[PDB]
Amino acid sequence: KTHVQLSLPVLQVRDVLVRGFGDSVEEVLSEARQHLKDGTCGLVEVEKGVLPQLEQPYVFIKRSDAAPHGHVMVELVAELEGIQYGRSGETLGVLVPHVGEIPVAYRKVLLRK
Repeated sequence: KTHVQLSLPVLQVRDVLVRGFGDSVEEVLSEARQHLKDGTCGLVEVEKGVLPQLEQPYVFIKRSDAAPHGHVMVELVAELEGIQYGRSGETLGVLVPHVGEIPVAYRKVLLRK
């Protein structure tokens, strides 16, 4: 399938134990896609002071369209020193590994895979 319905656990930035997916734009996108497939991916909602508490490169989910079955359609865009790799809509949040942190919510998304 080109798209996969996922429910992403929304984590508070100060709870997150593993604050990024790796060390290159290509690695963080690879790792983000593997974690999304394995159900081991969390979402941090971006507000003032969140991103400086996380590790670059960042992986964003961005709205790719204006929402089947409650699931907002999204795609991945990475960012490193102010340059983005990809072009998409509004940021739903930043992706991080999930290693058992208690979420505050779930975000239903349709991921272009």
